[PDB]
Amino acid sequence: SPVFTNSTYTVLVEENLPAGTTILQIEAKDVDLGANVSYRIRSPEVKHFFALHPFTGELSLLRSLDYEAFPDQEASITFLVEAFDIYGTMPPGIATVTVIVKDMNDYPPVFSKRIYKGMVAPDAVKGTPITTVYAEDADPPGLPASRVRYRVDDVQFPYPASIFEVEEDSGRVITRVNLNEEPTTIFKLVVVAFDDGEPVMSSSATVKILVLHPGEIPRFTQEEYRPPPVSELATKGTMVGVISAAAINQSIVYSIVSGNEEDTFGINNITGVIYVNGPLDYETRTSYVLRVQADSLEVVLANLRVPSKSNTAKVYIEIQDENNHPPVFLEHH
Ligand SMILES: [Ca+2]
Ligand SMILES: [Ca+2]
Ligand SMILES: [Ca+2]
Ligand SMILES: [Cl-]
Repeated sequence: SPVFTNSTYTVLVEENLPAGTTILQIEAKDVDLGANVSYRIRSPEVKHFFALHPFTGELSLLRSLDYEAFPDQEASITFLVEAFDIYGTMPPGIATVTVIVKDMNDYPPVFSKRIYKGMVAPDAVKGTPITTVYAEDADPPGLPASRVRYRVDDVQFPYPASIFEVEEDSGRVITRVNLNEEPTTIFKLVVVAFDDGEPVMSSSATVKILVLHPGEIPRFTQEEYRPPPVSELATKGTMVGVISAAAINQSIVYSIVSGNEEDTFGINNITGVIYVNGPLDYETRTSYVLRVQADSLEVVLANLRVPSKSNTAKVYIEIQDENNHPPVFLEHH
């Protein structure tokens, strides 16, 4: 009847170690034979978690542990192990094992988007705001393991990382230095959100940054254009109204971006004059709302559109009924 070197074992085991990890070695001695002692787990309900090598006495995980999967306060498993002499003589030696599961950081921070966009001026001074990134951490709140911090990464795109920075706590992305870059360029800046858990986990996203002078994005003369009624009878080419913007050093190109799916209207993209393009019918349709936009030649020639507050407007077009002659009185009901 072997006797265990210790009559109880306690061991602390990190959650999320992989299947196979040896976590404890036990030992009993046969005082007579001094050899060939063998071991066995006696509490059959824990063969769900562990295996015990019959000759080495090494205990290992059959599956990784999960701290959060246990009832509150109960993240520990206690059980009996037994040791026999070579013959398997009855009663064996018996000891207690207690495996306590240590809580660990489970999740990385996750960004609200895979790709953020922003803009910056070619000559922007150090500290110009560009955009904010944001990540959340699924781990227990208020702990170092769910505390988010941001930084840039220079492994894949080192240059952007040298002209842009992100504030460690707020996730505001800003210019690191006074800029001197080419209008129309689009940088990819890689940002990383990391926590403060054991271990540390992180993920990353991309901020695409377009270089362009804010002043070279056109400003419409109005937010809402409300030209006079257009007659139901208007022939093709009749003028509806005219939109207009100014931009610094730029030719401007005008367009209709939505609301005109029937091609009932058209726009001269250079003059900004909106005209009747198809047939009109008051019974069929009495009013329209077009979304128009103004862009710089430079931006167009670069196959870009940049919709801002000021280079987008709505045009309200109201049709005039020409077949409206209600009678003097009607014997109605
Ligand atoms: Ca867990
Ligand atoms: Ca955990
Ligand atoms: Ca975390
Ligand atoms: Cl940074």
